[PDB]
Amino acid sequence: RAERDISMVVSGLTPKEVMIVQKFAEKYRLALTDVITEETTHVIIKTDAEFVCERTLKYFLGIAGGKWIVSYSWVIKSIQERKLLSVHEFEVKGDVVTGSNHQGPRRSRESQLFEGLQIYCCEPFTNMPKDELERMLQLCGASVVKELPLLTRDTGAHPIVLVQRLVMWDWVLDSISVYRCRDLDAYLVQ
Repeated sequence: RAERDISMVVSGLTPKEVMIVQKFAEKYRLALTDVITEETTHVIIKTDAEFVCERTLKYFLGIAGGKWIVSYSWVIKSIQERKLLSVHEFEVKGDVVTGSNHQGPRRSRESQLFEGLQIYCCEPFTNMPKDELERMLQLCGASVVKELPLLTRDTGAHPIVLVQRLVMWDWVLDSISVYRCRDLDAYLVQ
């Protein structure tokens, strides 16, 4: 059961912690990039003691792609053991919103969402850029709607318009966080 060469990305880490991962990578010849590429296999992110992390773009992109989401602690502990530990016991269990009982990273990883849905991101967005939200959507199988009306581009699926038919974007984050297409009703603004 041998596979893929390890290429990591790092998330939610302070510059000092980033530097600690950079040297750790060199010591074990682990690839490490600044942005998530096609080769990315692991997203190393800061977690509390319960393997719960902060919601970041890479975390969502990580789950969307069924990647290994690993606690920075895997790095700190494999450094004090002198050996390259297995990532398994350090897999992120959830984020600050989900808590640790749903194990979304693992569910997404082992099972590998918006298949057959027509979704449009309405320009005004707070946290992340419209460009990356659409990237996330495509990764989860959504038919990303670039412009309204759909005209000949229409698949027949009643569009979902993500904001701030009309749905809060948190619907996307929550669905990815627990790797489950959530019920839209709770997120409709209109």
